[PDB]
Amino acid sequence: QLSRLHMILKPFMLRRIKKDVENELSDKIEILMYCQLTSRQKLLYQAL
Amino acid sequence: KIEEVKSTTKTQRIASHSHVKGLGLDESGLAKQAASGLVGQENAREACGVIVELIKSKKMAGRAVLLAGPPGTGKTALALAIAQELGSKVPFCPMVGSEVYSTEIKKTEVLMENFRRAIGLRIKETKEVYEGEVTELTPCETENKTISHVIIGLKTAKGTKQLKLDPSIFESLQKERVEAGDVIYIEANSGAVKRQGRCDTYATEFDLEAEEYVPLPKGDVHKKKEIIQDVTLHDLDVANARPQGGQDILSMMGQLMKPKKTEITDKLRGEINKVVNKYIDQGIAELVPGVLFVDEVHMLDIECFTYLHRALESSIAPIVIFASNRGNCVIRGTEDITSPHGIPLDLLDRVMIIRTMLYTPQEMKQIIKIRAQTEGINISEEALNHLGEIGTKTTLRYSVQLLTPANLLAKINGKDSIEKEHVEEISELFYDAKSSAKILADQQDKY
Amino acid sequence: KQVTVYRLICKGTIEERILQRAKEKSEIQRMVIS
Ligand SMILES: Nc1ncnc2c1ncn2[C@@H]1O[C@H](COP(=O)(O)OP(=O)(O)O)[C@@H](O)[C@H]1O
Repeated sequence: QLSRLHMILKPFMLRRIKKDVENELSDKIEILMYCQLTSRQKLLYQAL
Repeated sequence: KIEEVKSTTKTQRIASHSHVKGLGLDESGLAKQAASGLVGQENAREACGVIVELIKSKKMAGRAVLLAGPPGTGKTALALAIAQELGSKVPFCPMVGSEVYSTEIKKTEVLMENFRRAIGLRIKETKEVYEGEVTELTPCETENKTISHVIIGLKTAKGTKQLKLDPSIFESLQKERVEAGDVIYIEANSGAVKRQGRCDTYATEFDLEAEEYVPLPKGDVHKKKEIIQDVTLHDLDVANARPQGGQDILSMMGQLMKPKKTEITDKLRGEINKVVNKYIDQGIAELVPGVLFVDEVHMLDIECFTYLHRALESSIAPIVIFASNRGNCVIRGTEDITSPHGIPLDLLDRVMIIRTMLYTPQEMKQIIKIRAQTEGINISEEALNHLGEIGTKTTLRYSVQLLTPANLLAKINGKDSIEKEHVEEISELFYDAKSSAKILADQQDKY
Repeated sequence: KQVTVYRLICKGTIEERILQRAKEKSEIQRMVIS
């Protein structure tokens, strides 16, 4: 069914992925930054 | 792609009762074998199970218990268990019996300050307040000129108002050096003014100025709010005897002079009781009568033991917990008289005694385990079994006290956990009260 | 230029459900394109 969606879409949707154009612009560095929630946060979160 | 995690500060410090989190009772009020940090003491914990329902019932006044039993049997740990079992809102007032020997107030009255601190009170205080940037400020004159009113123009994000206020507020604004552009807060009940510095609108107006600047206040200039105050009857009693409220030259200066205690008159506690009864009648107040814990009670003076007869028979008094580690002592201040727990037989009727008792080796091992995992340390079973043996040789406190010193020795020696080779060294470095008394009796010619 | 992106999340709260649904959706959302 994915191949049916692709064969429907191919004649009327264009596609890229940036690396097919952007030979000289950066990829994102992406940071999942965790945080320790505070005392007032733990007190209200636990009460909820 | 990347992950990051952060923390930047120390923990709470560990302390001698910090493993105790409650009495470890079941729904029937029976004691679990090991729960909430405590183990053993099932009779004393079941008894304290009645007492935590005694406190929470509120009906009773001046009921008292005496925890009695040898050194290290957990008496002050059980009063700490009660303090945790009641939670934060019911006041628990810790006291040590030797705190009555003040140099500012009579021994017979330090007790009343402690009693009155143990009756808590929750008040829905409505405070009504003015706040804003001061956009205009003018006093209005009258013949002996005197000031009759002040006009203050105040501004907030929600608008502006221009208020007639009392000359005591003007005297407060002058005291606080308030000027146009200052953000201020005034509460009309206290007549009390707080300056917060010039509004952020003025933060560009000089290249170099002493001021902190604040964002313009929000909501209307005049507004009222509840503060749900927690307060105690002592905190009402003292606050009237050396008054720091109001705004006059006298109250402004009672706030500077040395804060000496004073023998609060029985009449003031009378007029305070009338005022808090009116706040309870008005539904503004809830009383929360709590606990006074006189630890080491065996050394109150006989003056104090005889005062406790009047205090424990008061219709107002909190519930009281005493503790004693003592046998048939002489009663302090008498020189002649000896009695159980060091407490007069006259007072020893007025208390439900909770007998607290010595430990089996199994309970010592189990406390030492629960204690080791509270001090944050890993200990091998052969080393913990060896501390159980040191418990049978000496005392529970010495056996507990070796744990952290053994963990320092272990991490110096490069191990992750206490091995028996560490405890067997710490036992040689640090004597206990029994083993030191042997060398100190043998060498008694030279001390 | 170089680009850096940060997400701020609280462990064990509710935002990890949002991140888990976001990961589950992002995996479904890849295969329908490439
Ligand atoms: N039943 C118990 N369960 C857990 N810890 C206890 C227990 N009994 C005593 N302790 C702990 O052992 C030590 C001695 O008890 P403590 O209350 O200080 O004795 P005392 O009544 O003589 O003042 C303290 O560290 C205390 O927290």
